[PDB]
Amino acid sequence: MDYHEDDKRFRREELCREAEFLKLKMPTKKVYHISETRGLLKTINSVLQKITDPIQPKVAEHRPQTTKRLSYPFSREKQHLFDLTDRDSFFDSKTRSTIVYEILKRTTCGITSLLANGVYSAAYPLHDGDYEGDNVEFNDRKLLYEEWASYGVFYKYQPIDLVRKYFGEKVGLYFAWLGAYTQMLIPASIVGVIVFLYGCATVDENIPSMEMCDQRYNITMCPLCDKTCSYWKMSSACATARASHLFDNPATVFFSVFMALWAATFMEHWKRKQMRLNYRWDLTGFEEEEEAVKDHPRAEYEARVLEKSWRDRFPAYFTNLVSIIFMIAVTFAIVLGVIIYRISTAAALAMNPSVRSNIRVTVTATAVIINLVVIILLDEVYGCIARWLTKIEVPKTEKSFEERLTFKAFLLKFVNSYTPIFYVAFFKGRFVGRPGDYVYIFRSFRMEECAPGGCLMELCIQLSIIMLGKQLIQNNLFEIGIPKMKKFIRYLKRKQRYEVDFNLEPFAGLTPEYMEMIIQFGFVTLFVASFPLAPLFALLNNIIEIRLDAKKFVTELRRPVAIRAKDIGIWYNILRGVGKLAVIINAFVISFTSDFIPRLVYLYMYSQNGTMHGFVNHTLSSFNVSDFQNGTAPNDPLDLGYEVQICRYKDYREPPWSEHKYDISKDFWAVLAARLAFVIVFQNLVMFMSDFVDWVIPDIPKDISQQIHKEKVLMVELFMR
Amino acid sequence: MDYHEDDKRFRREELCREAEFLKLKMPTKKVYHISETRGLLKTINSVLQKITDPIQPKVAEHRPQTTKRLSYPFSREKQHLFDLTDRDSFFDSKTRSTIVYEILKRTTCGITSLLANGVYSAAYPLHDGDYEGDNVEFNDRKLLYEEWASYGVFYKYQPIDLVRKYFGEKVGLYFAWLGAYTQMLIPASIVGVIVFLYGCATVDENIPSMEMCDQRYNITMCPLCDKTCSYWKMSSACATARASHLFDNPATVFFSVFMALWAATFMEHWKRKQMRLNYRWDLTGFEEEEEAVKDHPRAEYEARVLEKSWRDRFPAYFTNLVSIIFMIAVTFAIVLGVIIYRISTAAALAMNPSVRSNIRVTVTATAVIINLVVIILLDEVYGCIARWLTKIEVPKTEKSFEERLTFKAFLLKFVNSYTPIFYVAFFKGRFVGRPGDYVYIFRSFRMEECAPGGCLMELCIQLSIIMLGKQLIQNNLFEIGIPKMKKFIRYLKRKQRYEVDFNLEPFAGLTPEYMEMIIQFGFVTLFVASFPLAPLFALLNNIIEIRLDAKKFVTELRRPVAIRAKDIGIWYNILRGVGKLAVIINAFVISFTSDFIPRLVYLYMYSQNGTMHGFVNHTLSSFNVSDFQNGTAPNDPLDLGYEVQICRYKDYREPPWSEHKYDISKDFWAVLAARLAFVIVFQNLVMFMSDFVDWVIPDIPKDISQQIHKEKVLMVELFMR
Ligand SMILES: N#Cc1c(C(F)(F)F)cc(O)n2c1nc1ccccc12
Ligand SMILES: N#Cc1c(C(F)(F)F)cc(O)n2c1nc1ccccc12
Ligand SMILES: [Ca+2]
Ligand SMILES: [Ca+2]
Ligand SMILES: [Ca+2]
Ligand SMILES: [Ca+2]
Ligand SMILES: [Ca+2]
Ligand SMILES: [Ca+2]
Repeated sequence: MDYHEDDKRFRREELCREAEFLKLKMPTKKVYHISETRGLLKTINSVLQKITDPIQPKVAEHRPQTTKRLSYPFSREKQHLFDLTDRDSFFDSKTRSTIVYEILKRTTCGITSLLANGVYSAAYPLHDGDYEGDNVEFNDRKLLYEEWASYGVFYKYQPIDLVRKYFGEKVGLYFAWLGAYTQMLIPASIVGVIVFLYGCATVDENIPSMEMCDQRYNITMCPLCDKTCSYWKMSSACATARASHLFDNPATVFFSVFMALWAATFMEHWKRKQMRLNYRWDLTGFEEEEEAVKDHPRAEYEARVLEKSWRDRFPAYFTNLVSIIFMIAVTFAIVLGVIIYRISTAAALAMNPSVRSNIRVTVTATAVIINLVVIILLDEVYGCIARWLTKIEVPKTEKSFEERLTFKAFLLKFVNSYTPIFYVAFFKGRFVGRPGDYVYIFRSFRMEECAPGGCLMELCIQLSIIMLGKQLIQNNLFEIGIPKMKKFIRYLKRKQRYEVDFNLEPFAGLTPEYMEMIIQFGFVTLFVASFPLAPLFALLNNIIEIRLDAKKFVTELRRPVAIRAKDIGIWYNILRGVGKLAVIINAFVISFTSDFIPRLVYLYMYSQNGTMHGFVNHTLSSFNVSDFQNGTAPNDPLDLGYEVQICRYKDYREPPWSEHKYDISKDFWAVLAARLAFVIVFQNLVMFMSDFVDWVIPDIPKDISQQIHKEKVLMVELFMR
Repeated sequence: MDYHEDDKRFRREELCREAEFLKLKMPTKKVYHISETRGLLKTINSVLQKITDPIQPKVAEHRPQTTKRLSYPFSREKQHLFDLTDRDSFFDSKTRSTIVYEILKRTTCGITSLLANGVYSAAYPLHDGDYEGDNVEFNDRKLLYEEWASYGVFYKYQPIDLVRKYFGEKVGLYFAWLGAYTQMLIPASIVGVIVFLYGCATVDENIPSMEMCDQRYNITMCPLCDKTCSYWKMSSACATARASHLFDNPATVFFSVFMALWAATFMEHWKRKQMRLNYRWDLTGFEEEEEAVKDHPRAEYEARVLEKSWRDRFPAYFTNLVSIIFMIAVTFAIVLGVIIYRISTAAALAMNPSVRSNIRVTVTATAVIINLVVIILLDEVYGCIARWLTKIEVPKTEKSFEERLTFKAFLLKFVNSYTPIFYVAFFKGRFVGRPGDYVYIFRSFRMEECAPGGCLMELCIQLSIIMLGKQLIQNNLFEIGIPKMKKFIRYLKRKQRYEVDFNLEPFAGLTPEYMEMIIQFGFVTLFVASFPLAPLFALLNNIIEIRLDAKKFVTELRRPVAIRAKDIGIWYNILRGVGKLAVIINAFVISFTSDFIPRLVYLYMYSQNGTMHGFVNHTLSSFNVSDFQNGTAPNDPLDLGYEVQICRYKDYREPPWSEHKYDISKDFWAVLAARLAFVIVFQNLVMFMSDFVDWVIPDIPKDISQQIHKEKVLMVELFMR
């Protein structure tokens, strides 16, 4: 109701008696530090905490606690450790909670140790009040709800200063990074939409697509499966080629280069914005060299080692390596099983009406749904096992534990999210053989063939499904519904502020949010040469996500402790690494799965006339149907208006009427050399461009540096006077 | 003789009267700062300078001047700004000279401005005394001469602390970097010698070299020139192939990878050593943001702009770009002229005894000598023009001027030093055509053909000549003789210390020394896949160079002002960039000029038997001598024991008895694809390995950080007590 209580100790109301004694001595050991009050609740009982005014300077002066001073050159209050202040209430409640948390966790007895032991089942600060109500006291929580956490203010700049003041520099840094990411995604989305519009405009005049779509010509392709399917006409995939043209053209290559430059520019812009926010909030980077607080399990391990009698973690490290390798192998095996799923389901379904008319979408849709559900469960399981792996290695400090767990979880999430996309982009229909000599996995299954029109369309469909159904629909819906579902379950199985805050969901951390954003960034950067509009989908998802996260923080979760951070941490390194890998991934996508290199090679060496006419005939090689290997020919030749004597396919192999029939032709080697040369040139040039963009743009803006120098001069002048 | 004089103003003894007045007011404006004495010399007159004891704390306290304090935990005197001291003589004479230089250059009137105007023709501090003599006072100069500057102490560690104390942190940092470079080059030299020994041992069992050396077989090669030369037997270049085998093999590829890793490790080791030296000497990185001293020409330009009425340097920038492009074009044109030199000289010489028996060495030796002399003169001219280019742009501060001049000079020196080597390695005999269709430069000259045995041997010979005759013999001899020559010229056209120091050569700077070392590093790293023993030659040159530079500093040059530096500066960035480019250069050398890829391709696709037999026949293509283009056949067919009907050559072209005779074969495209794939794989893997080496090794050693933390704790404890 009405008080100034600064923290909330919560314990299970009642060996049971032995555990009760532990919580009777900790408050006694902090009686002279913090004055508490006991609340005899009705359900589980709860304990209040209060910090007195004199204790504030004693603990606020233990470490440098900058506070805004009186002088304000250029309307900027000076931040000084301890110069002069008054009114005995200038501390923000977040700062009071942070000081109280320092007092609790610095005790010898530690709040973390007893929380782990289970004597205390909860501990949190309180919100300033209710975010919604009738004529409420006009707290900062309601201000954030109305001004920042509403879905109707999705277009306006977020009050980042108020967010940092209420929740701390950590959540504030996360939201500032999210806003900068969305703002940078805006122009990239515009350019991608322009590229897509250019492709749509040019699709009608595309010579290869027109040649593929010509129904006057009769081009018969070999079957994509042994006996389930038969010969198909090249014109049957006219829509696929026209759709594909919108995703591979010179505009797409230009957009890939533009997105590499955009990633570099976004990195530089985030560096500058982070420096600006540090100058605005706090620039005291001096901290203990991991000597502030030590991990209690680490302390117990050290005590055990000393009682018995670094580098003793080797069995843990080997276990971590083995577990990670096993996880990656399991993910690859699940991908292989999904591959085997599509082959068996397609063959069985065709043997059965409407089922044989929708074999493509029915097999692909069910496979996609199965993969998405399986990898959701895999993400949960791998997060838990990464928790365990980081626990067993026993990091010395909490910061190292968070660092290593974040690295492991990001690696596992990267593998699970990008394995099927990498497979479809590179290795889907590449390792098969000629129609007379196929390759079978487990000598029972023909592995995989690209859909009529190439595997680029499949990659585009997969990317669209992943970034719309999963990242935009399923993920956000799960985020909204999981806290509500758990609250409803808890309910199934006036009021004081501490009680209502206790009913709120505990804060989990910024790791899942950063993980989602980094995965989306990887989607935007790694796969953009073959798929424009990825920045547009990311922009829409981020527009929803800013308000979703703000609402979750304001209304659902408990108030975090609001510890200090000046950097996003390992996430910047992860972003830089993903951006660096995006250059190689984009180069390989353009060279091997884009079909752009073969068109250039044909135009500049085999065109003769100098145009693109005859490219489809050039890329298609003839095969004699009589050379099928006794059980691979179509079970029922359709015989639409003829009998197939020679079926066409695209492998760059010499014709049956040659001495070296079905062997790799010179055109294959020339096109492969062109692909490799383009990969080399693209990678080197894009890396040089990114390095140039990094080098030209200064890390710290000159204005911030000059303002810092002027502030230091003024502060030293005041100090000596 | 005997005094404590701390600086030496020197002026031309006598508008002349107007200039004399300028030097009469500067000492008056510093009478209260520095007490001078006038020396009425006999030749040109000279002025002494002295700084009093009270002025030392006034100027030493203007900026943080750390001095070793009394406390010494772990035998380490504490470095503090101003805590307590005594004896009134604890300042080193180098520190006294630095303080005096600060006093002189901070005056408004500035010593730099009047030195530029010409009123003062010289200004320097004095050496502690004579480095050699009979029962001399045992100064630090003689200690450095005996202990560090002698050629007989080439094997011992240099007294880097004494060098830094006498000459300052700048020369000390240069010499520490040189010593670390030599120490790192030692193991690399050992591994390279081992690789060379492996090649020498294996050369007898090399199947391709044995096949080339077989005199039983009769393989006739097409002439390498139109009419000057005739058909030659493949066995005539047996020595060339055997010598080449020592420079291209799996050991050479392993050594290229090892040298990439070694460059990364050397960068990390230098970073750690630099941090250690900073901790030992000075860690006060706080300095003015280019606000300490402004360039006098920049001030004059700003005053002119303000009187008339950033980004006004655009005509200067355009001039700089045009001049740099013109310089690079001139260097490339000189390379082209050297190319045209060899063609014309070879043809003319053969038309003439002994001349026709030594056409190869005579043409190549004279061409190499001409190129070396021309590029020496080019280096001098380009250094002067880079001086002018940096002057015209008017850098705001001296540090920016030095930075930009160093960048321009390094770029020009890189171009001049590496243009011929790059040409010989990549573009020498690559752009010629088939024997029936050659390509002529200016339609008068057949451009260039690789010597019998490949262009790898020519590259190895060029590298050996460059790193032995030029970098080791010519460069060191010129360094030793130029100061002696100038001193002898000055002489042709008891004594006080200032006079003898005046006779000494003025200090030029560390830029030429760093430039030589960086060029040698580029030689060691960029071209090492095709040439082992490069680290060995670099190690020998550095062993000579350490003592040569020490002797030059101790005995020849005047004592530098000994300004402070904590980093080598732009040279670290240049080294990192050269190392990064070395990966790509090594990959291209291995793939295109090493002949390693074709051997693998033949062994794994065309070998059949699985061995290397028949590789030489595979790489050689037949040509019908009747297809010469009417003036390209040999003028005099030698007819040793037969008449040539078909001459062989290596171009991967189909034989005359085929329908597509002389066209590019499938083997050419396959080998090109293999080369490009190897380039991609090598570049990516080596970049990842270098990044891993950088990431694993911490930049600052933990010992230095913990010692700094302990020192800070002790200092704060003493400060509060
Ligand atoms: N989404 C999606 C997928 C699509 C398509 F985009 F067209 F719908 C096609 C496809 O072959 N695969 C997809 N996911 C896969 C996972 C493992 C193996 C193959 C996989
Ligand atoms: N040194 C050296 C050179 C050698 C060799 F090593 F064999 F001696 C061979 C060679 O063709 N060239 C050399 N320098 C060149 C500069 C420009 C053009 C060609 C050049
Ligand atoms: Ca989401
Ligand atoms: Ca989220
Ligand atoms: Ca930068
Ligand atoms: Ca030298
Ligand atoms: Ca030198
Ligand atoms: Ca490092």
